[PDB]
Amino acid sequence: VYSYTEKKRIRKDFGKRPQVLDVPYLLSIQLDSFQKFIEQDPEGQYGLEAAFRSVFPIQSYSGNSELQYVSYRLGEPVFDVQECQIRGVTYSAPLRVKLRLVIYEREAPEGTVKDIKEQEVYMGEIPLMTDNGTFVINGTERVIVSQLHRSPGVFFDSDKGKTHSSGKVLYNARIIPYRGSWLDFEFDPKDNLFVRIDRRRKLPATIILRALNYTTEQILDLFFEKVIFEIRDNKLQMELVPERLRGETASFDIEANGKVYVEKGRRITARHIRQLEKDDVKLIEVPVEYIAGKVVAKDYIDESTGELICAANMELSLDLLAKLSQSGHKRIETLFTNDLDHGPYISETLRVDPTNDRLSALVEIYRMMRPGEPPTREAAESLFENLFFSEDRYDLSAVGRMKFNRSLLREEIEGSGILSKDDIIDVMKKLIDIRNGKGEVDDIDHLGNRRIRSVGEMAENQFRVGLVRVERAVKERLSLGDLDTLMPQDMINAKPISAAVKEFFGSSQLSQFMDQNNPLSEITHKRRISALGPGGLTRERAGFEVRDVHPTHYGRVCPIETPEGPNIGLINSLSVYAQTNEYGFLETPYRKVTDGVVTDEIHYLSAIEEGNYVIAQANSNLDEEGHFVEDLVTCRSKGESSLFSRDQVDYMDVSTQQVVSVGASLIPFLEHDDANRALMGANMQRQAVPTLRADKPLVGTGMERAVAVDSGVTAVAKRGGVVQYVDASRIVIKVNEDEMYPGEAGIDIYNLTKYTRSNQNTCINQMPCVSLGEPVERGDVLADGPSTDLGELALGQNMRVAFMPWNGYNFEDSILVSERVVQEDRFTTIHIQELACVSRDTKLGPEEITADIPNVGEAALSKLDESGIVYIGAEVTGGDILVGKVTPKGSDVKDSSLRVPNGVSGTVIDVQVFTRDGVEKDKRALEIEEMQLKQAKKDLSEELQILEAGLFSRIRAVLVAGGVEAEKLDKLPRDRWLELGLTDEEKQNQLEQLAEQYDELKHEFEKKLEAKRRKITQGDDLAPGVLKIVKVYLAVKRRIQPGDKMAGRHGNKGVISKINPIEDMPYDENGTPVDIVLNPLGVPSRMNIGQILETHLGMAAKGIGDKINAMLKQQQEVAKLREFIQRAYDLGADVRQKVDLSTFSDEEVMRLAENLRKGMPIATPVFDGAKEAEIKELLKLGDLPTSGQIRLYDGRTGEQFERPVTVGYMYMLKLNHLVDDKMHARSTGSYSLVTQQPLGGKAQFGGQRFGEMEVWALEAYGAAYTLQEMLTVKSDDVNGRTKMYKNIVDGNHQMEPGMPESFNVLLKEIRSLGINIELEDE
Amino acid sequence: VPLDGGRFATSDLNDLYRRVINRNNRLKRLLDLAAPDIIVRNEKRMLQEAVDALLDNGRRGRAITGSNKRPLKSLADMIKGKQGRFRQNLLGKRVDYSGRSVITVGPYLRLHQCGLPKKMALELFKPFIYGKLELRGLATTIKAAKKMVEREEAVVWDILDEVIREHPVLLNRAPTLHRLGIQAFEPVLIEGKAIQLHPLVCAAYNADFDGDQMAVHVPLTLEAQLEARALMMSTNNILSPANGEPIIVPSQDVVLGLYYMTRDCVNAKGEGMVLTGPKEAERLYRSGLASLHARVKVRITEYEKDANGELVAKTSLKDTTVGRAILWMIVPKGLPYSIVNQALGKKAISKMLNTCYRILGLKPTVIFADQIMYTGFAYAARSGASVGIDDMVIPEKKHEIISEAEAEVAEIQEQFQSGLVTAGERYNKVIDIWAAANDRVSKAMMDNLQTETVINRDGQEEKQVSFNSIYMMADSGARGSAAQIRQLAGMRGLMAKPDGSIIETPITANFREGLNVLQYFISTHGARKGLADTALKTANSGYLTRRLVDVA
RNA sequence: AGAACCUUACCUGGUCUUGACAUCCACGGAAGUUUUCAGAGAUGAGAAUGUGCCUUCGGGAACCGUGAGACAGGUGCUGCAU
DNA sequence: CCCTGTCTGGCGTCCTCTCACCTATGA
DNA sequence: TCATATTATTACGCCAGACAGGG
Repeated sequence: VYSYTEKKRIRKDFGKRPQVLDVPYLLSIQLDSFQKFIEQDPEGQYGLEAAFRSVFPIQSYSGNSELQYVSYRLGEPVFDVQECQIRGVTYSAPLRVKLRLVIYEREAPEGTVKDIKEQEVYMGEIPLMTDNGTFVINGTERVIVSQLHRSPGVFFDSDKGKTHSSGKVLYNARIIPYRGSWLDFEFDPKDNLFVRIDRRRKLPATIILRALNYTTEQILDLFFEKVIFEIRDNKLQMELVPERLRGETASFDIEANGKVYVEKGRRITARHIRQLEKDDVKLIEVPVEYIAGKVVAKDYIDESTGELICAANMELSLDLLAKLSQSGHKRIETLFTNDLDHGPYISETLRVDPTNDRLSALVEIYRMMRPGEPPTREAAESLFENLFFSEDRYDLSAVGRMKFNRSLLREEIEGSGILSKDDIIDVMKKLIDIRNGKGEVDDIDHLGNRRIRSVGEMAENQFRVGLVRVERAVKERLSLGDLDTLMPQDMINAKPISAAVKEFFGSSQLSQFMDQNNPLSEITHKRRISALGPGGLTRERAGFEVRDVHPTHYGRVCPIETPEGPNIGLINSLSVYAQTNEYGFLETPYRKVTDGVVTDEIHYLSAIEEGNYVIAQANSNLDEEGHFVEDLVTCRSKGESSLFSRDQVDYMDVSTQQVVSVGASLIPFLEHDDANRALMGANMQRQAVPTLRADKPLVGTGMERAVAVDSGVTAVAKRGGVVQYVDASRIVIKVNEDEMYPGEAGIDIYNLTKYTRSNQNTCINQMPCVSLGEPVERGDVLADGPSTDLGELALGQNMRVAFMPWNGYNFEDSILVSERVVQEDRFTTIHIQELACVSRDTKLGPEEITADIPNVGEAALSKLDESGIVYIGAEVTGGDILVGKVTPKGSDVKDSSLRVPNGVSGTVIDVQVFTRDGVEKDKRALEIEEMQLKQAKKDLSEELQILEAGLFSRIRAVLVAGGVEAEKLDKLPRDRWLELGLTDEEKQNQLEQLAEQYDELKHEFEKKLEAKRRKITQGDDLAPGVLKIVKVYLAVKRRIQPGDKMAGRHGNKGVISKINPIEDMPYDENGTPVDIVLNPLGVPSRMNIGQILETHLGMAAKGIGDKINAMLKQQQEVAKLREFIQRAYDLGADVRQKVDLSTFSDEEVMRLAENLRKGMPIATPVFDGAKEAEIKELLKLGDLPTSGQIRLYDGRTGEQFERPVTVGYMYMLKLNHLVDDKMHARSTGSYSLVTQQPLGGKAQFGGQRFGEMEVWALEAYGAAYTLQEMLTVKSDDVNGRTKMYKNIVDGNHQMEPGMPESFNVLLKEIRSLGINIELEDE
Repeated sequence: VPLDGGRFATSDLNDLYRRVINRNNRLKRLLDLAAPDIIVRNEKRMLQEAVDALLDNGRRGRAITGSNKRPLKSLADMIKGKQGRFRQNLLGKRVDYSGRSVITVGPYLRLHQCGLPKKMALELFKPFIYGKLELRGLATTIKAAKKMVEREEAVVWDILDEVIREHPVLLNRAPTLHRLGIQAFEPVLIEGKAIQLHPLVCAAYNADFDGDQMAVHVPLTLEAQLEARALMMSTNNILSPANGEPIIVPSQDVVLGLYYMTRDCVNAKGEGMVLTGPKEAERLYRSGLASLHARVKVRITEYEKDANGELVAKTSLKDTTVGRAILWMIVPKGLPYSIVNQALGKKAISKMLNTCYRILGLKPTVIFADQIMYTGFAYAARSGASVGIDDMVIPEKKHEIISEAEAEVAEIQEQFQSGLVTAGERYNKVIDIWAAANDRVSKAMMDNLQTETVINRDGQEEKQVSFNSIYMMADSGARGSAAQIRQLAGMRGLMAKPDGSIIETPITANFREGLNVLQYFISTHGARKGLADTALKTANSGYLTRRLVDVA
């Protein structure tokens, strides 16, 4: 079964693997994020409720008043989106917050407040999101791009080689909070442990332990295990668990139980450890040279004399043993400092530490953090207890606590946001374990360690900044609060929240201007994952590995769609199937594989889960049950693509598109292209201009439908049904009854956006693709947008291309084009330019909008009215006048009248004017006022009458259970109608019900039309300051010409060189010329062989189209057409499509065959595409030669090209790098102010920067005079250039050079220091 | 200066000077009032820091800022840096009488001239046109002439063709690295908006035609016109200054046209007939009685200059082809016939132009470079040398080679399950057998491409080098190598992960067969590393050229 | 390039005064169509028909009627103001 | 007193094109 | 409108060059 615009032109779909999961809605990142930001979500997470439950209730410092929260709301926007783009306002909503002030008496923590007050106060306006994922910030339509940043939680990084210049590795460990202070631990090459906070000075790390109220003995209890020396019969024996001897040299005689176990000299092996554990060896008598290097663990004091023997962490000598042995401390605890495993890093750090107690530790930390200003007990304790341990200024989020517990192998995943003692101690323990050998480092490119911020998270963080500023303001006003004479807007202020949130949505590194020239380009700028932005890395610094593709990108980030240039691999684009995790990570779908049978259930994984499992490949042959048909299958285990068994796998890839994105999965035959040319192909495919006549890629991938629907450029039907099709203004859809609400009778009226300006000066235009009285279903398309054709996606157009050298005109990458391409207007794109004119009151009175243009004669008053301004429409070019806008006293008049820029033509399509309340002459301003005034009422009544007509009929329709008397129901016409009684049995109050409808309709229409006139009757609506505001919309129509840039989908760039006549083209023996000749020499080097298979398969597609065009032109009854269409849709191997063609009612075969006579469209999906034998077999269904190559004659000489050439249909696109936006020349005009050199650019009429390497190139020749005029006369020296212009126009090519002006600018800037630079003797 | 509006966008130095003067006025008033010691110490210290911030901002602790957090630019920051006065306004300047547009080919040109559009030509040559108009007497004042060319009447185009004629222009591609990136041409006017640039000259500019742009500059004075004609003309730059190699070497289409022209096949039309000269060789090719490559005894007259500047004619019968005689009609007098008797790839045509320059000098080498380019384009057009899907011949031996390698990795991993061998020796044995299998697949496809054609002549079969399209694009040296044609037919090797170590499972599928998903992802590792390397390598290359031309 | 009436601007009487000719509101009536007696006639008084284009019904555009004025009107003078 | 980690400054590609956005305060 | 005058983030990679520390 198919929908009704699916039976229009059903694309022949190759593809063997049955898809199990359909493509998700391609704009779901932006929409789900911003729907999380604004939503009334009780339990607080996440959203605006999290912000209000963090900041509220505010209580002042015992001020006995506590403003609390109830509920918030967003009212209607005062401007809908279209008039918002026209006017220039933000597309925002007012944020109505209920606030409840309660005020206490004296001594009321528990006492009832003395008075309350509560109001729906107004703070800020937040910009809402348009239904397509965009904002409208100041008239322009902008997009917030999702950031990719390091997750909160601990990271163990190495930096193995570069420091110390000695090959010794370090190991640092960064505890990155979501909000607050950064804490880093790091080794130094003396093997000492150092802490630093916020990249400040370096403190030896155990001082932070001494800041957490840990004595030295507790620290040594933590990071070291005790070795027990017992004072015994002789020589102070040792408890020895045999694990501690692993891998060391036996220094002494190892004997016990009257038996010599291990002698001196040999290293202790694990067999000797087994001997000591089997022989149960713990207590052995040591020599005195064994204890002479060890370190004591805890303190010991001489008991009788009452003083100290040794401090904790002290190495031992023999006389120290003579001190402690004679006192009476029988147990001696020593620190086991294994040189292999258990290193003495904490102990040597304690030897570096200049502190001894907690208080000096806090004083040293306070002198680190805030220097100069003294370190007192209260100040240092408040500093360190609010560094990490308070809920205000340090907060690992839920993501941070999950990563923090996961990297430390904790059991739980939810905990408190602040740190604790045990967390810092665990980070130090894991860092020490990594130094010892056990456990390993983390990498930063691993996408399980890399979170995504999106629109709702970033706007929520900015909103929380605004709320903490307004709570500091509320704490300010409340302690100065006098009661009861204030209500909660003398306390609260709508200014900082609105200021912060407009600061983010206006001027941020991620709220950026939408690339809008294409449905692809909109939908792939909204799905963008940037590494840049605040808190992330920069373009000009880093690096090599963060610009590189890591094995966790499989199915999360597109490997091949990243922009070439200064930021490669920072501006990654998101994959097709990849959602976003609850915590913000990238989870991608996989198919759960319990046993041999691959189950059709899906299950989402992130990269910290994808490593543990074994995940199959998308294309591994499985037949009729899910069993892998091989006994071994390529999978990947832990980022390593390897071959595993038939029955080990736990997951399989869902579909074979899922590695790449929606820009580079529209490229058919992707798997045959090179990676570089697929990158250049996707990046150019974003840049296509919408042509005037949209044309359906013959070789597509089938993802055109989802991109053209999901990007909101087409008018997808909301509720299904039929159609009324007024359409000149709007599509009117009557709704079928099942999808139709009981009240609100209701028919859907779709607004078509006709010719208007895009963000890239292209033309966004919608055209209805459904006729009158034609069924449509829910989700079906109704109006084709820019670059769409019946709901598909038509960026460029499909043309007949020959691969051959043709007389040098396609030399390096150039492209030689027939005249049949430029006669048919099949690339003639439409550009629209907005031009503003304002008459601001700079000085010496205000400027004026009058045609009475001066000095200039009967060449001003022409394309305008008698009162000034361009008169609309017209064939305006360059140097014309659009808006007469000149002042007197500025015989002292001038010409600021905004004219048409140099080189452009066009037609004035629209003139907008919300000017300084006065623009009118004696009456046009109020003349049109009456026109709109009468317009509103007309439609207002019309619509009511339209429904009235439908209701009147409905009244009679229902008039059967309560008066069906046809001759007794046609009484009053426009007066009343139904007048019958009923009583009970069946409910027929319908008449009464519909009576209310009409009654309310007229009653509401009056009010509806009452406000209409009110709105109509007005000067105009805009902001203040600016006075004369005249915007004129030209529309140039640019065709194609030698110098434009065209390109296919594979990376084959080209500058169209010669626009040949039709005759000189290479025609085949049938007679048709070829349209575009490309060059075969690009194909062996640039290894993008996919354009040839697109060429052959498009040739086969148009072969079927020519065959259907013959069978339908030379008209046959529909049996032969349905037989040939059925053969065309069966065609070859096992596919997914076949068709159910004998259910197309003998007319939907014919409408399909009317829409196929330009070529049968073929879906070649991304990595499961059409094989070559099917291309040959399809070329045999059409009557074309199997090789794909036709013999071609030459249009010049009439004689055959030897060795037959390739002709086919490639889908070639026109990129928006047009040659009459690049052509520029300058002889003489205006310059800058500071310098005497020419200005730069094209919009400024400026000259070429003759840069540094061109000066070196002229020095490389003997061009001393060319360089002398190149930097003195042509550029800078003012006397030289005026003398040169007069010398040229006299006929004397001679320069009088002088000295450059910018060098005298250099002399004054150097001399304006204390520097006396001069110019010496003659 | 104020920007468009009603406020003044003030410079940073005015903030610096205004603060120094505010503080200096405060300090004079405090020394008037006899404030105590600590007040005037803070006041003089704030003046010291204000002066030190004016002169070189930010050399002291954190730099002052006006709007918003960005520091404001001081005098030393008007001197130093990439955007000071030296590197931005004194070494490189913006320049009048200059233009810029997208380039395109135009192969009809001679190599001393380039195409230049009429609109750019009328804008760059406004003063010369004014001077010419004032000389004739058509107008009087300068205004009249500016109205005439603002209207563009019918008489200023003859004025423009009379100011162009012998006046060179400097074409310049935007990343100029060596001196061959600024060359002077003579304009030929173009209906259009794109600079037509002679193709051979493109190999000097590193200019393809994928969207490139070039700037035109006009030598105004008379010494500069003579420097453009006598030093910087494109006929004068035919050897690269880095070495002795010619830089006007024929690049890509023209070597394919020559390699298809001067070649041979074991049977064609007119095999082994005898011809009385190269003129009737071209007459037999055009009328349709012989083929472009058909071996034939001709009678050619080569001029060897064995005396002291005297050209001696020797005429003989060379066993050659038809195409070699047709190309002999274009060779100048002094070169011997054996310069065209071979197959003429790219190295051979480069040494053809080099021997022509060493023997016959400059002017025959310029006119012979043009005739090479014209005949290469013409017979490459007549060749019809396409590229198809059938041209990339898969080796029949490729699948058995892959199965023998799969049996070998199976033996090595069965030893790995039983622990006989070490892990590093296993990884080394797997990389060694996949390198050996890769070389065997490349030799299989290279035999299957280099001698695939086997055509008989009057009897039993006889083999020859193939006329496969991708093989002529590889063997000619036009575009392609062994590695690229290897990756289109044989397996594309063992791609390496970004760790730097190689991956033990190769990409056994070429591009004519489809790559599956994992193989394309490993390929994207290998290609993303290359794009990142070029886009970061170019900065160090440019900074190296800067340090070198400033030490020189 | 045509005075019986008309034309006609002149005389004699009989008459009109926002007017024969226009625009504007206010508000009375659809315009108009037919017919009657007195009078030199201008005009001053009667009998028959119609309600069309559109109304959250304070009403409208064509065409008569009345009053207010703003104005209309002048073949009145100056061809020595033009 | 001669090695030495450690800290501080000083580099980091040319040319071009499009768009938007610009200090608070205040009797 | 017309003078008043500066604060609560961190996440480059060498590579010279100068400086306090210590055998």
